[PDB]
Amino acid sequence: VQLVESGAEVKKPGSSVKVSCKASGGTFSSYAISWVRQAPGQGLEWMGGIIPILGIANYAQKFQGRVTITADKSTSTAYMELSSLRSEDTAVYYCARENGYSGYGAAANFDLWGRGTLVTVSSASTKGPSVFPLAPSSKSTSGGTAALGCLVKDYFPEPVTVSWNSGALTSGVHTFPAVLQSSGLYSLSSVVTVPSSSLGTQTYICNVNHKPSNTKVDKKVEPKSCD
Amino acid sequence: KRISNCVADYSVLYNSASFSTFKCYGVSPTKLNDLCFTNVYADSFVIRGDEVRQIAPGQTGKIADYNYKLPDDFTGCVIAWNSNNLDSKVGGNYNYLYRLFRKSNLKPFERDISTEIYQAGSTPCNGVEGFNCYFPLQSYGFQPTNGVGYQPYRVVVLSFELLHAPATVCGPKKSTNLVKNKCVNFNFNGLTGTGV
Amino acid sequence: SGGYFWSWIRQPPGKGLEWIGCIYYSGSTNYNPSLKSRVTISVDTSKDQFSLKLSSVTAADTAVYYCARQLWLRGRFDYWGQGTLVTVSSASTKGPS
Amino acid sequence: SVLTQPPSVSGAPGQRVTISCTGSSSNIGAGYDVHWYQQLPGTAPKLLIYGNSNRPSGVPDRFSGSKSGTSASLAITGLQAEDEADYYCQSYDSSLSGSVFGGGTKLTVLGQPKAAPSVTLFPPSSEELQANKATLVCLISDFYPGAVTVAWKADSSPVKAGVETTTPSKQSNNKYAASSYLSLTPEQWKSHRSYSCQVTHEGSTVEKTVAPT
Amino acid sequence: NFMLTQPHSVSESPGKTVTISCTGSSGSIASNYVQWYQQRPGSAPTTVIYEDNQRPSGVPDRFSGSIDSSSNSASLTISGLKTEDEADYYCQSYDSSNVVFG
Repeated sequence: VQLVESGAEVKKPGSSVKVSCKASGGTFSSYAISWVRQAPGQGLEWMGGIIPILGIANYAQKFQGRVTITADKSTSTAYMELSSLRSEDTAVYYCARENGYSGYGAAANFDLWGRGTLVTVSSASTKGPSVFPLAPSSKSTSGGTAALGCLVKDYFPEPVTVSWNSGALTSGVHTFPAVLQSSGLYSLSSVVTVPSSSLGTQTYICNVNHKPSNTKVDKKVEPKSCD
Repeated sequence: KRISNCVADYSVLYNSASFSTFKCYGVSPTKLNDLCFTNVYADSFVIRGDEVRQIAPGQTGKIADYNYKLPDDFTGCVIAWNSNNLDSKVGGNYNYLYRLFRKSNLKPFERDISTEIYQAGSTPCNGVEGFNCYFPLQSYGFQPTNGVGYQPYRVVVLSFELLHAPATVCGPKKSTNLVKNKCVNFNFNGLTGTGV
Repeated sequence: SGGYFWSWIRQPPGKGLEWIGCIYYSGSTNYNPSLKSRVTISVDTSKDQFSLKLSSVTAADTAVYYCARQLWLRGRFDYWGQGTLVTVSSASTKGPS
Repeated sequence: SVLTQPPSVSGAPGQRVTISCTGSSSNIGAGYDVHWYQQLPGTAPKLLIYGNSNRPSGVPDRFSGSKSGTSASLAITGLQAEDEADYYCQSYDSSLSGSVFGGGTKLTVLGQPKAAPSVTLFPPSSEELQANKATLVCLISDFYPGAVTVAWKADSSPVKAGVETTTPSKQSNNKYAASSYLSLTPEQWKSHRSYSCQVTHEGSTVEKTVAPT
Repeated sequence: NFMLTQPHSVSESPGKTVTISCTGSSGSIASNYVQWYQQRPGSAPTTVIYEDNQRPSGVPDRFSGSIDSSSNSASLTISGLKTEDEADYYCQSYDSSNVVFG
């Protein structure tokens, strides 16, 4: 079968994170369930495994009594609770499966895996994004091609998508990724390439869609007059 | 656990005066330090008070045949004792599990981690808690307020391996009493000198 | 030397053996539950001997005392010394008639 | 932690590539079986081989797993176009009382020939000056690979505060684009004569300068 | 509160086979080592068998012992009774830092 998980989830440093592990079909209420975490920069670790039959928790000695995992039999799902988040939680969790066998080794193999839950925590929480339009100048344009776009600043959280004229522009569009800053701030860019003959008859407008904060700012772009 | 590239003394493992039980066949318990082996094999698990008599070669039961079989050529050295104040707690400590149902027997020194549901009937169940199917792993009944025959006991077996290899983990030469002012024989690493 | 143990074992006439206590060449001591708070055994290495002191002796203490080398503590005794006769009775020693 | 792995291994498309994994005597040398997994950058890892004796369904026979006592080895024959992932060692650890993974090995040699970069510098607009900040961006586009160093100067001294560099992404025509921001304030933006971005690619250095006044 | 239960009087003609039991009350007989001592009256006791199967160097082979852990009893088997075998037999235990005889 296949295990489906939730998407990205961002909280503050010191809350309790709440995600779910859903199972499609069957073979969930007979076999052991564990959790796998992968962190970019280090190796993978194994926090612990929970049997759904007897409801017995089996964690590791490297983790203290701070995380708890519960199991549900009515809807065939598992919930993960983890409080007191620290600065190194920027990683991804996996909901895996254990299938025991018989042999001299008798090692736990992880044949079936989940999708992944991108849990990131840092400072500079969700606020109102600011978008600044960008316009070319006389010296910037020398031929028949002009470079212009919209610059988006102080947005939280990822992901943020940018649409040009509600998807009316497809050729020449480019989206730039984000980057960490000193205050944990992100910033992206988006510019397009258009002929200079259309700068005086057709207008370019940037639409910002930001679902977790439920904001949609619409700002006009106009050429500079002095240059 | 595997002990290799080490040296150890079993005298300190005996003067603890805290083990409720100590059984060790295959060698006299007083002459196992001087005898040298190749590898020392140790396993650690918990058990109830009424099953410590089951850890012996030559009987059939519920735990000694489904979790860890003891062969006839068993030169092992088993230690168990009571530590019920740490591995048990009020409200019911069910952290440790055990296997009760198995399809057939198993070879000794083999670990069984199969979580498949044992089938008693002639029909498949596809992993359901219905009829003719029962989950073989079962919980414990540990409690710190019990008697003596059902308390959590920490049982370990120390076995020895004899192969065509030189001694790796074995008792070194023992420190005898120091004597002076008499004509005695000694050898401090370079000479067999006799004198006071 | 040798890392062995010492013990005292008494035996009443016509009765079974009774374990009194055990000692190490260090201060480790263990006594029988029936004989707690009455057994005081000490070891002096300089004289190469060990002694036991028994307090509040009664008429039921008439037993044959043995000192035995304990080569294995939870095991048997390799050697047994000859048993001295101890009799607890009367108040004074008097000549025969 | 207890399991160590090499950082990277080199190979050729058509020869045998073998990885060596070394642990301790209580997790891998004790007698436990080992399991190997592939960590593709973007998809969840799956099972490749368990116990080094059985072949799971959907896994080619090209992977071979062996345990030479304390150390376990994996051997492959030929490099196809999906080995751009990481290999890990997973075994039960008695000391940790749980499963512990390895370090991870990257399998790549070279796939990036050279190209010619082009940069553009755009001063901030008029509406950005009243926000009590100054974001200076010098975009870099149409370059390959995406390994460009960024340096900022103000015609009298280099600026070592607020310098950032974004990771480049693949374009529509298999090129890379990137941007570099610089956090400043409008108070000193007008005092300085000019601002510029300086980049170097395979020895080719280009400079573009703007004038606020 | 562990005591070893031993038959007080056992009688058998020479040349035959007799068994001597030693039953533990609370603790299981297979938990701790059981030592049998053959003591001539007017003499110090002597170890006659040990480790529940191991005979000392010097005693005859007929002194053989067995353990029945199901019945919590220690059994000492004597084959071919002789004149010098007329002595007291005691079984030893250890429990937990408290040696208990038979």
